[PDB]
Amino acid sequence: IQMTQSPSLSASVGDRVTITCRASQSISSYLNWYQQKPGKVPKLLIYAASSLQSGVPSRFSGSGSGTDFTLTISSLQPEDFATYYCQQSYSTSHTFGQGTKLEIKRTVAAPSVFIFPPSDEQLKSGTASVVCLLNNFYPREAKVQWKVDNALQSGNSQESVTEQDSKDSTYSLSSTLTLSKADYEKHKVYACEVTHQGLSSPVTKSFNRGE
Amino acid sequence: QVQLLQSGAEVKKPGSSVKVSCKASGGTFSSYAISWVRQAPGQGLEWMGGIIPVFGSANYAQKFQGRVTITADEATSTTYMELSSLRSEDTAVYFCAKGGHGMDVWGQGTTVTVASASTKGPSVFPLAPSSKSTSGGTAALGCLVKDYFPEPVTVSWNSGALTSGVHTFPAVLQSSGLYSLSSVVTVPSSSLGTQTYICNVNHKPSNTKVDKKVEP
Repeated sequence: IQMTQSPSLSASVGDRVTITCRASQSISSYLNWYQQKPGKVPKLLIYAASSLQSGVPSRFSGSGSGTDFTLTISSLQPEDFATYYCQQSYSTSHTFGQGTKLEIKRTVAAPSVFIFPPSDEQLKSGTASVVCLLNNFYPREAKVQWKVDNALQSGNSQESVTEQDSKDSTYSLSSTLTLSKADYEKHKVYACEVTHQGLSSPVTKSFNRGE
Repeated sequence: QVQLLQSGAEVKKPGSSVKVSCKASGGTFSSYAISWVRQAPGQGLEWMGGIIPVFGSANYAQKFQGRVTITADEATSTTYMELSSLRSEDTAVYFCAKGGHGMDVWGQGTTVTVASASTKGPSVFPLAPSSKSTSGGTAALGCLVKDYFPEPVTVSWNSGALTSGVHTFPAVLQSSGLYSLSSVVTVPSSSLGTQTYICNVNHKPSNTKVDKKVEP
């Protein structure tokens, strides 16, 4: 009924890979594979456990029976870095695996922080978002702590991450801490310490409101 | 060749229902096995259920039983997806594929946002460039778009001109109900007192094309 796939994987160009999708109960050879990149629609890659759809490059090959299956790719290209989803097409109810996003590996890039204190039109509107940006870093797991008046926050801050870039393959994050006019005017310092796979020391950015 | 044509984007209140088309203009129908898969924001595909005309009956996956109903009116070569008792996690891009296994061709999708909030153009605020917005010879401004509904909202700078180093972040869903995002553009420090910086946000679901200008 279910289908088991791990989430991510990071590889280089040329590298060889194998996305394993296992199954709970046995399906024989009624597993299929699909490839989908952002804002786009799923393109069927493999089906019949091992049978390449039409138009599929020879680096792609399916393999495997019973309960466990494999999408193996030969050498890797700029284009193959998508998300591959497996699908059980054996039972009455086709089932999908959670998907495996292949992203491009590369050399560490410590993020360069930015802390845009609130505007004015917002403050006068009734609230206040505080934007702490992180430009071009890798890997993608950069942590951001929000501190107010030396107090540790949690719940009021929302983060977001740009999809990996084709050219330099980096990431850019963006934490946005929103508060209420009053709430906001009743605190001095505003920093966001960032710990990152690239920084031996968490970098801090801040500004004492009303300045 | 054969094409799947799905219905228009829908904004149903957290409780309404919803039926979706998915016309098929290619060759046959009768045998093409239609299937309905939905995909929440940055989430795996999720097979809601499929069917086969010539056989009329369909089956739906467990959690979707009782509240879902997919039909097909071959006399029109179309398929219909019926989803009742709506909640907030039912929000997503609904696809209807075909396979006449494997599952060849798919549709363009369908955006059904469910949430107890009404449409609304977004505000717009200058993420002004100052001391705490630079390093080396690079300063970076940006535009904070906020409180709109539903998706999506485009953002072009200097009306298409500016193209390099502009990160238009993904949207963010808020407790409030409305989404929000922003677009920073890390440009040259020097180029501040010299060039003009204006972002072009636009939210057509509410006919809007606000324009602001970031400055120090």
